[PDB]
Amino acid sequence: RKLRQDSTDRYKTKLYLWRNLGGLIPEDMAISVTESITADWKQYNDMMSKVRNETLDILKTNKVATEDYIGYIAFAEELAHQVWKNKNSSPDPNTANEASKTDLESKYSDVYGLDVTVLDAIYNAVIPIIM
Amino acid sequence: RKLRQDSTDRYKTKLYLWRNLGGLIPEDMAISVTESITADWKQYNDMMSKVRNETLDILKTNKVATEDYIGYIAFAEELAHQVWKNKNSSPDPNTANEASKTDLESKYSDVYGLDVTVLDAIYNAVIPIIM
Amino acid sequence: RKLRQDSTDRYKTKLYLWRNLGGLIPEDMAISVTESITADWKQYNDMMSKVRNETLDILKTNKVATEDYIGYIAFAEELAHQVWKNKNSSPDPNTANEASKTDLESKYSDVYGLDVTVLDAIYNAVIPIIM
Amino acid sequence: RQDSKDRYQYKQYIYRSIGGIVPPEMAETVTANQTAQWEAGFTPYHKLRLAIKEICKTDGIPNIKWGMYIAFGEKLLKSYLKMKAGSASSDMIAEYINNAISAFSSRTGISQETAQKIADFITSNY
Amino acid sequence: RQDSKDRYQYKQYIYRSIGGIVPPEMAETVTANQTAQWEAGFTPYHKLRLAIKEICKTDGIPNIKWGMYIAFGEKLLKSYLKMKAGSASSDMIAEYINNAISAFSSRTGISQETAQKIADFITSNY
Amino acid sequence: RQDSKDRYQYKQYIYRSIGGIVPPEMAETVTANQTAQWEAGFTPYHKLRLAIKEICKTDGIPNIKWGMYIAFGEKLLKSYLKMKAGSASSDMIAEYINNAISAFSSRTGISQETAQKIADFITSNY
Amino acid sequence: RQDSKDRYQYKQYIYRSIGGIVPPEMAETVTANQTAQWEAGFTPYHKLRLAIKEICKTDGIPNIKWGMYIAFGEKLLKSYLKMKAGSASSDMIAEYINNAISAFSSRTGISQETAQKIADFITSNY
Amino acid sequence: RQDSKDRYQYKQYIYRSIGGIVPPEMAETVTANQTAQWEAGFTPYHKLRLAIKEICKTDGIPNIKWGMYIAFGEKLLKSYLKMKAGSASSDMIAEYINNAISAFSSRTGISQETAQKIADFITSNY
Amino acid sequence: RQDSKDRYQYKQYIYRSIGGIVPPEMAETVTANQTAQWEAGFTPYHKLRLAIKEICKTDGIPNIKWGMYIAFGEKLLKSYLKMKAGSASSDMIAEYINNAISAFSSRTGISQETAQKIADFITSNY
Amino acid sequence: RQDSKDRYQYKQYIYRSIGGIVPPEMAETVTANQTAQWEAGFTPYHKLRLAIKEICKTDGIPNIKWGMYIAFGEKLLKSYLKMKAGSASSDMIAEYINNAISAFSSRTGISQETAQKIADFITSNY
Amino acid sequence: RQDSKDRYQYKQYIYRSIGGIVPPEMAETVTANQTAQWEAGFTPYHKLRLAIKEICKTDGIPNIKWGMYIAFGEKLLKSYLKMKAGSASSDMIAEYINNAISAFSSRTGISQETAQKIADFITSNY
Amino acid sequence: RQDSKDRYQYKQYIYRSIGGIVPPEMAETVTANQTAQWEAGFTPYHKLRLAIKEICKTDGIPNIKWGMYIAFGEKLLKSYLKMKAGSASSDMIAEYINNAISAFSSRTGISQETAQKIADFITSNY
Amino acid sequence: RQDSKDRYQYKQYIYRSIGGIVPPEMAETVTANQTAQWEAGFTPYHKLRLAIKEICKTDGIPNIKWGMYIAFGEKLLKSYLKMKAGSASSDMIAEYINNAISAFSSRTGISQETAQKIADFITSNY
Amino acid sequence: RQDSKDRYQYKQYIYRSIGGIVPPEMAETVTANQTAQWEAGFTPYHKLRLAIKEICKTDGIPNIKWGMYIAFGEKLLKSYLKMKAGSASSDMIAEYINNAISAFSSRTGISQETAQKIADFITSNY
DNA sequence: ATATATATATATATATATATATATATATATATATATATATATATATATATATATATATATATATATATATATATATATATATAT
DNA sequence: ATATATATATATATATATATATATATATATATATATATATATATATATATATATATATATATATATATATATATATATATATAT
Repeated sequence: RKLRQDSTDRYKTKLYLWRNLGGLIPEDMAISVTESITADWKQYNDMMSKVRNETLDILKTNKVATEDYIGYIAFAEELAHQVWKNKNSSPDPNTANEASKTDLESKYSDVYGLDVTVLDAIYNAVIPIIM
Repeated sequence: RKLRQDSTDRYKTKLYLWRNLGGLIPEDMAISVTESITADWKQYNDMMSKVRNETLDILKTNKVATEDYIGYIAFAEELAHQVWKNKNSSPDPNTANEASKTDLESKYSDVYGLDVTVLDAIYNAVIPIIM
Repeated sequence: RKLRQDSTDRYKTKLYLWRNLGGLIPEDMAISVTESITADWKQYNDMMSKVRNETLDILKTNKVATEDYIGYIAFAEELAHQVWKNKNSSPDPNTANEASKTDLESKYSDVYGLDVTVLDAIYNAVIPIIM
Repeated sequence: RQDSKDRYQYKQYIYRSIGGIVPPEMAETVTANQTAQWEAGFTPYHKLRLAIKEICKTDGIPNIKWGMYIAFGEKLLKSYLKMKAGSASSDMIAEYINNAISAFSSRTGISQETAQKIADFITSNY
Repeated sequence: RQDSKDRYQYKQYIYRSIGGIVPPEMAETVTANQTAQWEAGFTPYHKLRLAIKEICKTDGIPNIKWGMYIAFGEKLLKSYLKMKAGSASSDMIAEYINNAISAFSSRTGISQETAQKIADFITSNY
Repeated sequence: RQDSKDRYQYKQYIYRSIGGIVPPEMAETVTANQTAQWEAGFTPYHKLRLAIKEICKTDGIPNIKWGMYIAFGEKLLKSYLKMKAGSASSDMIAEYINNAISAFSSRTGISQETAQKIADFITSNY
Repeated sequence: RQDSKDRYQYKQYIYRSIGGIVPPEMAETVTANQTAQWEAGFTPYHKLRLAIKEICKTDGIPNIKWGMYIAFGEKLLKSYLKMKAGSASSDMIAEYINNAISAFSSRTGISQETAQKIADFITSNY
Repeated sequence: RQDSKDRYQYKQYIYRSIGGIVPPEMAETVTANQTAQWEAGFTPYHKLRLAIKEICKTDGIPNIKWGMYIAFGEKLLKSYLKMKAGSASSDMIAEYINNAISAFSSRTGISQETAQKIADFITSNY
Repeated sequence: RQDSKDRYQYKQYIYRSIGGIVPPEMAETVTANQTAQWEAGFTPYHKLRLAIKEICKTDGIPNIKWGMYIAFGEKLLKSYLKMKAGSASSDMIAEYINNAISAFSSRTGISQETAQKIADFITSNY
Repeated sequence: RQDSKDRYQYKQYIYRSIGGIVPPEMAETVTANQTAQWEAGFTPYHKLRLAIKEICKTDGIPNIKWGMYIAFGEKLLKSYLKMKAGSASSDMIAEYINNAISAFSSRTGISQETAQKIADFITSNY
Repeated sequence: RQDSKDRYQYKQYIYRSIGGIVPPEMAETVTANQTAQWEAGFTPYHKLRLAIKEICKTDGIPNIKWGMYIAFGEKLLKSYLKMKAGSASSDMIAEYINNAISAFSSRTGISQETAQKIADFITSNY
Repeated sequence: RQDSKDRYQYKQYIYRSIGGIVPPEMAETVTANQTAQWEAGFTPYHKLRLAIKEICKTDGIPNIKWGMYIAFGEKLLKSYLKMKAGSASSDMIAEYINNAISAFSSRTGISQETAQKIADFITSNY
Repeated sequence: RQDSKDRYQYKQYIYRSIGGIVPPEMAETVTANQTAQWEAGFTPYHKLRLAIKEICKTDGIPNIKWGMYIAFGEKLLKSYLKMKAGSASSDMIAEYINNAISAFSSRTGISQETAQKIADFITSNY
Repeated sequence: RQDSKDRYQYKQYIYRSIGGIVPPEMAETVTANQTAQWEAGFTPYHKLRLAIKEICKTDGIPNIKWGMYIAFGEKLLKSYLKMKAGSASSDMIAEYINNAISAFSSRTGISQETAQKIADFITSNY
């Protein structure tokens, strides 16, 4: 809970202070901050949690060490974002192509392997990624 | 919502601060800002959204890539403004002529094509452009 | 609305600041400014709007292009002021004479034509010009 | 008084308008510049007014009417400056004079003969 | 007036926009820099406007129409600056002129003959 | 504008972010330092974008596509910077290009021939 | 970025922690002192991390594993600092390595051969 | 860290204890004075602790036992300070050592041989 | 500690007693004055106590008995101060000593020989 | 103590009596004035009391009787101040002394010889 | 006391009468003004009373009778102030004195000779 | 009195009407606005009334009749304001005057000659 | 009056409707928001009414008929706003006019010629 | 109106529901929270309704049928939200559409062609 | 011209409390710092690797406001200067 | 009372430019905050185990000192209130 939820107030803390130190109006700040913390928390956790959760569970299932998750998670999100990019901007054939071609691209990193190909297939089929 | 609505408060933030740093009266500023944020938000989103929305939907319908919308949107508004200019300043025959001649003018850019001619016809027939 | 009304606060803004930067008393300034913004807004818009409105409507009726209004408006006010000048300082025969002679004078500019003669006749008959 | 007091105080005026919040490298430098423009901008009309004074003495005509000899002259000079944009000054000049003279009760208030003399003196100012 | 008052006050403007909360080593230094950009950025269009004024006098054509001779010229210069990105200026030029001229009632309001002359004068500005 | 306005105002930005509660020996000194990093950090990508502009003019290809020529170039430079950690750049380069080119509709939107040219120009940036 | 931004902002951090209630002769002076300790305290580990980066490139081994090459190295340096209290470093070193290497799945995750190389590189840091 | 952070923050502590109601001419001046006493008062024991650390390394004896080597040393120093009131230190010293050593399980927990060495090292501190 | 902490905090004490309702021109000024009186008033007895400490070490006599050597000394000094009003100190001195010594169990608790020595040391304080 | 503590605190007293409802321009200014009157008004009697103390030591007479030497002296000084209104001080003086001395058990309680000496010392105070 | 305490406290009095509901710009400003009137209004009678005191000493006459020398003097001064309205002071003066003196038992109670002297001293006050 | 007391108290009136339940940001701000409207709205009629006063003195006619000169004038001004909606003021004016004058006993009560003069003076107010 | 009194009091109205039970952070904030909507919502119809007033003066037609010129105009504007949902405004417009005009005795009461002019003026409002 | 009035008053609603018995730290804080949920919860359906409005205009189809285009859309969105629990959305989607379309007289009332278009637009909302 | 209270200060002479400081000798808490040895949070910085916001800058391309400057052409105020 | 000029602000009509803010579409960079995964470091707080030190408060035993209040006995003084 606290590690995903409390971020609302911690983020809020700064966003208010950032503006407060500008001599801005307490009310306008409270409003601007409220919108900021909402956009931040909502958009971030919604998109991230869906990918991160699937990513974490799959990688754990596949006996991925905790030090390995970073690669697959950093890819998980990057890839997941490219999935949206294509769902939004490209023909379905290009979404499918790009997913496969990106899996290939990911080979630039030592991280890339079956784990990645599995994960991306899931993202494409499962997660309504924000981007 | 947030990406078109919250602009009211962000714009407000500066307009107040701009004046606040001049040592001006809090009340006069709040009033001047209120009028400014209203004029800004109202005029901008009303005119822009009508064009941008029609522009976005038409271009998407016509299989326009996301990197292509800029050209058609930059034209969408420029053209839409010229449409008002003519509705306001010129005879109906000149509004029609200018619309066609501008479509031709737009050829200066690699962007121009059927998409533009379709879009302008819509603006002329549909949108009460502010200018 | 905003383009004729908000001028009260924008004008107010400076008039206060002009004095504020002199180290003057906040109360005296607020008072002096209030009187200034009133005189400015009231006198200006009352006289100007009556002429400008009649001028705008007549010129539009007569198929005057938007780039042409400047000439007729700049004359509209200049002439309208001369109308007051005469109503105040000269015999009725001189008011009538001057109006006609000024229409002739206006020939110094490429602008002058029927539009001007029509407009001045209206100002003389219709508008209680401030000067 | 008008030989020097104008530039001295006019500069002071602007300094006040600029405000005590503006650093002196801007406050004075802007002031001095704007004043120089005042001096140059003002002079042309000042010269006319001084010339007009002498014309009336020369003619032996009323002092009160200076309000109009001046107004008349100043209005025309504005017109002559505009002629540098309008061109065809020969026609613009005639038109300005046409009403400036004809509308006696409001544009002259002074004999048309002397009003024209002023129109001629002003013309010579380019 | 326009010979110096612009840079003097424009700097003052920015100082005000920057705000009294910003230390002078930033307030003035930023101001001066931004002003220099104003001077350089502004001039190209200023030159056109001044040239246009003279063209109309030369041609012996209406002053009121400067609103459009200027608008026309300024619009085209923006286009000419864009051509430094677009390339193939020969075609871009023709296209800008095509509508700038053809849409008489809204893009010119001025004789196409004189509008083209302006298009040519503007072209020479690169 | 981009020749100087960036460092001048960017510094102002940070000053604002730091806040009026922080003593000037920290507020300005931190600001200046962070800005210097902006200048150095920014430039590499700025150079690419400017180079890309010229390439398209040279090739005689669409301006709109700069959105992607730029995106493509910028993405690859990020990749080239990462290669300084990854090593075996020969393979990383090929892989980045493989998808950057192949996923035409979303990674290029531009001819693969010109996309590759950009990939080559970017490569030369180390 | 890491070349200067750290000390600049880290000082800002402390200032905030100290609080606006504390007079500047204490707020800044304490801040500066604590920062200097950060710089000195931090560097030793920073050097290891940078060295590790180069070792992996040299070896031609995975970037992801830096999470552990770093963790491994950093853990050992802490141990080496402790050895300055423990003495008999020869034995302490062996013991730290014994588990740091042997518990592959949780202390290394990296080839024991490369893990040992890091253990050796770290050892050289005293 | 202990090279400077102590006096810097310790002063901050006192400032807090004094309270925001006390004028700065008292708040800081008292703080600085009390801190100076901390530095002087603290050092003697700090020196012992540092010396003890080195003794154990020299002897090649357990780190954990520092809890007692320190406790033992610190207790005795307190006793040595008291001896400056008691006089006849020769006898007081023997008595403090008698139990400090004899009550092994609660006053030493460390070899009597090493405990005595510490008693001797502490004695040298006067 | 007693070398400076007394005046520093004692002033703080009074400030508190005066109250936050009293303007600083009174709060601090009164505080400082009263403290100066504390320093001067206190010292005479402080000197005795310090002297007594040394006397007992010199004699080689019990530390616990300081409670009385001090009480005895302090009582007598009060008496010696009173003698500056009473006069005939020779007789007052004898009388104070008579009971201060004779009532062994309650006025001395210490050898009469050492009690007298203290009476003599105190006498020398005037 | 009496060398300064009086004026310092006496001022504090009045401040309290004036009340927290009274603006500081009145509270402190009135306080300071009234205190100055205390100092001046008080001193004359203070001088007598101090003189009396010395007289008794000089004479070699009882300390307890100061209650009356003081009362006697203070009463007479009040009388001497009144004499500045009454005139004929020679007679007023004699009369005050007549009873001040004669009513031994209630006005003196002290030898008439020493009481008169005080009457004489007080007389010298004008 | 009467040298300053009057104006200091009298102001305090009025402040109290004005009330805590009245803003300080009125409370103090009114107070100060009214006090100034007290000082000026009071003084004339104060001077008489002080003069009377000296007259009685000069004459060598009773202190108790000051109650009447004062009453007599004060009454007459009121009369002398009224004479500045009545005119013909020579007659008003005589009439005031006529009864002020003649009604011995209630208007004087003092020798008519000394009462007249006071009447004369008061007269000199205008 | 009428030079300032009106706006001062009129504002007070509204404040009362608004009520003590309405927050001051509304109570005063509304008050001030409404008052400004009073000042502007009132003045036009005030000017007439003042002018009328002078006309009657000029004519040398009865003061009592001001009740009607005023009523007459005020009624007509209302009519003149309405004419800005009605247009064809020439006819509206005549009609208002027709009855305003003709119904002597109830609309004038004043000589038709002077009533017309007022009608003319009012007309000049637009 | 209508230049400002509306927003000032309208806000007051809502405050009353909200009720004294609602905390000011809601009472005023809601009030201000709702008022802003009043201003924006109201204006479009206000503009029509003002325009209509001028049209009737221009035409030289009856003031009483404003009740219908206004009703007619306002009804149509509502219709024009609805057209932004209905689309095919060309047909909706014709239909609204068809009855708005044809039902003379209840929808116009005004000449169909002038009613249509209003329909046209209203149309221009979008 | 719907741009802001909703959150402003909706908060007021809850405040009323909470009751005047609940302390403001709960009444307002709960209100604000619940409102935020209203805004977020409401928006998704609001977006659909607005989109539907535009679709009908685009298609050129009846306004009345919005009752069903909306009902249809809103029902499906509820279904799409449920699909995030049900999974296998491909089948759930088909089934919802199957009846939503097929039961024309009660689930559509609108052309199946346009109903499907809405089903597709709603689908895109995830 | 004198007194009765109350609050403050003082003189002679002493005490009971309370709050502060100190001496001898020691302790229980609490807050700060430190030693040995390690950890849980929180805030800051960093490394490897990536992202969501927000604020700033930039590239391509364009716009709506607001504040400043300018061109053509003219005016209403306000502040300064000038002529009679 | 009439008319200029220099600047300052707002308008009328159209169009630029410099900056300031927000948008449209995609992608960087510098910083600011939060996350994902593991591990450091500097400081801030709390713990675990024992023992110091500096200050802050209370106590155990006795005795001072500086101030603050009240008393005991008599008498002043400065102010504050009431009386004769």
